[PDB]
Amino acid sequence: MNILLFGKTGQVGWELQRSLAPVGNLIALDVHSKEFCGDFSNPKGVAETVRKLRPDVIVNAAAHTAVDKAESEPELAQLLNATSVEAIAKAANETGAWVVHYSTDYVFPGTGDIPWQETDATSPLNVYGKTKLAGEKALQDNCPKHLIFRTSWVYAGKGNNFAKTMLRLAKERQTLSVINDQYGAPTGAELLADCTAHAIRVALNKPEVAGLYHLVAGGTTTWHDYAALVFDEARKAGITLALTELNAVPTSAYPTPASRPGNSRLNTEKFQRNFDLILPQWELGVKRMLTEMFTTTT
Amino acid sequence: MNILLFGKTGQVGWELQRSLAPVGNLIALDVHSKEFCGDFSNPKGVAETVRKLRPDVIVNAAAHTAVDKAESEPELAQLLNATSVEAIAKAANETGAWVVHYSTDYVFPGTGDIPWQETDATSPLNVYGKTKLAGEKALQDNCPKHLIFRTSWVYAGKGNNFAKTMLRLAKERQTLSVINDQYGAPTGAELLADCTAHAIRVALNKPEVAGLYHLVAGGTTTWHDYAALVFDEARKAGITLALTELNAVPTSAYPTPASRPGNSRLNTEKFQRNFDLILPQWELGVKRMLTEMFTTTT
Ligand SMILES: NC(=O)C1=CN([C@@H]2O[C@H](COP(=O)(O)OP(=O)(O)OC[C@H]3O[C@@H](n4cnc5c(N)ncnc54)[C@H](O)[C@@H]3O)[C@@H](O)[C@H]2O)C=CC1
Ligand SMILES: NC(=O)C1=CN([C@@H]2O[C@H](COP(=O)(O)OP(=O)(O)OC[C@H]3O[C@@H](n4cnc5c(N)ncnc54)[C@H](O)[C@@H]3O)[C@@H](O)[C@H]2O)C=CC1
Ligand SMILES: [Mg+2]
Repeated sequence: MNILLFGKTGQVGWELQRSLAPVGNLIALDVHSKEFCGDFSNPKGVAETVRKLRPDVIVNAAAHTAVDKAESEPELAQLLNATSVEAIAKAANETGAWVVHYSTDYVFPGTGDIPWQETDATSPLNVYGKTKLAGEKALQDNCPKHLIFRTSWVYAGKGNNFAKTMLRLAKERQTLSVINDQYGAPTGAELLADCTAHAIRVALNKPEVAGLYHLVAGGTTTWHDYAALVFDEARKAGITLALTELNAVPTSAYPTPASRPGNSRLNTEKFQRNFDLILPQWELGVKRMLTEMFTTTT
Repeated sequence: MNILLFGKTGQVGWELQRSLAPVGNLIALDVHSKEFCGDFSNPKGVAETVRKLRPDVIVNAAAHTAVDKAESEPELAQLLNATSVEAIAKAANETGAWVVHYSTDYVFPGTGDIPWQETDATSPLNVYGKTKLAGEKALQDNCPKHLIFRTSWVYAGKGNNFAKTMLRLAKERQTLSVINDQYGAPTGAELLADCTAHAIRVALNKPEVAGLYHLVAGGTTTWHDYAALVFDEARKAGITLALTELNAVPTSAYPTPASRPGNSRLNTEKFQRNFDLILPQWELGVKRMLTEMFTTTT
């Protein structure tokens, strides 16, 4: 069967290019796709594309993902995180195609301790969350063969990521400051991509799995504890670090235009039992990307 | 369920560490595994390990893979490519576990033009092939819940590979010589790993899929044409190359201790229809590993 992937160059998209390749005949698009429209600024054009190809499955990894900039341009975000999602949803539903789509925990507020469930009420704390909410609701109302994967703290080894930015700091600096009161599970693009591939093959066989899912690596940590592991990992690999002092700091002390939740924890029991898949502890995925970065035959 | 992977540090193994992680609880071993035996020099010890854990699925990516050295030490190869495969097979069969195992086209002779099929007769041209034959036959006779994936020209982006070795040459040299009369499909460790993960999930549900499979990327090329693509890819990415002259050369003109087949072509229709998976053209996988190597955020 035919699979159409939008957002092929993103973190998750680049991993989907790999994961979806054996599952069906993959057509991978992004914004610059010359010979096919992959620019979510043209909701009608991504519809046309979806009519032009007729896919059995659409995997959407494109989005407006700069949360802070979104506050300054809620319009463009709306277009990318909702308008084009509806346009692709309705078109998907013209042909009975499945639509796979990623969302975010920014759809919930904040209240430490408890992991959010799919049955929990939503009240988006910032713009990103809002437009993405509009996006999943739109998918929900226009295209019943869907899989929405709500995720959080996504990283990949290709391209910039938290680990790397922190490592640049740790090379160039002696003391460093990082949030220790935001809680979640760093989730690999590898894990996302692979789970998607399997979930597609179930859904084709069991249409009842359609719906909304929480999808993250297991466990929970904070940015400061995440950074500590990265530091330690790098010390263990022989990366010399200028860094001598690592201090934990509250969220508030340093500005971000759009608010971040203190509680990005997500319960993923729904996904685990509906797909019979395992979601490994967050550390595995991070240590693996760190090794790949450190043992770079080159 | 529990998955046990031997050969976790190899090309295919490193990709299996990722691909198998959502499929079940993964225990990943290699030779140096301190707290568990993963050294195929101790066939009884890998048996013990397999009894110590009781897996539902065993994925074996460990092997003696230095074909030329094998001619000088057919004994050690036998141990790694057959003896330990039988020991793990018989133990697998004590508990009804599935055994997944990789083999090679070196199991066939040579006769250009036609792709080898699973129903074709085998006559191994070198030691590697022989011990690996002993390995699959042993698996075949001792453990009926098996999946043998015969593959060829395997590469990964981590660690040394043909692309890289060639690129080192192309940086340091002006003229280069490479075989143009050996035919096959370079097959990515990514493709291998992902197909394995899916094939496991079918086999658990449809035990009749058990058996021997040809598994390679589609198409066919030669080392010289493969190297040309790598050169071109790198020229397209801005890698400056000293290389000015690229000459095709026959196999014979330059020595290898163990013989290489002129015909590594493999027909993979069996795998495609039994698993309902797609096997993409070899170029995709190579261009992707090249991009990852070239766009190395670092
Ligand atoms: N990155 C994160 O922390 C998280 C991401 N997610 C979701 O996961 C999904 C993937 O995220 P990433 O891979 O991190 O995103 P990314 O930022 O790496 O990738 C963004 C993708 O959107 C594409 N894009 C940008 N503008 C576009 C336009 N005008 N038209 C079409 N495509 C355009 C980019 O080209 C790229 O392929 C998105 O749904 C995202 O909202 C969810 C939770 C957190
Ligand atoms: N590499 C290739 O061109 C091809 C490989 N294959 C098969 O694919 C499989 C994987 O190949 P690669 O990932 O390329 O292999 P590799 O050479 O990258 O990995 C070899 C693996 O065997 C392990 N190993 C070596 N000695 C061991 C010992 N004494 N005990 C336990 N493990 C030991 C290594 O530690 C490593 O994990 C093997 O079955 C191989 O024969 C098949 C066709 C071609
Ligand atoms: Mg990778």
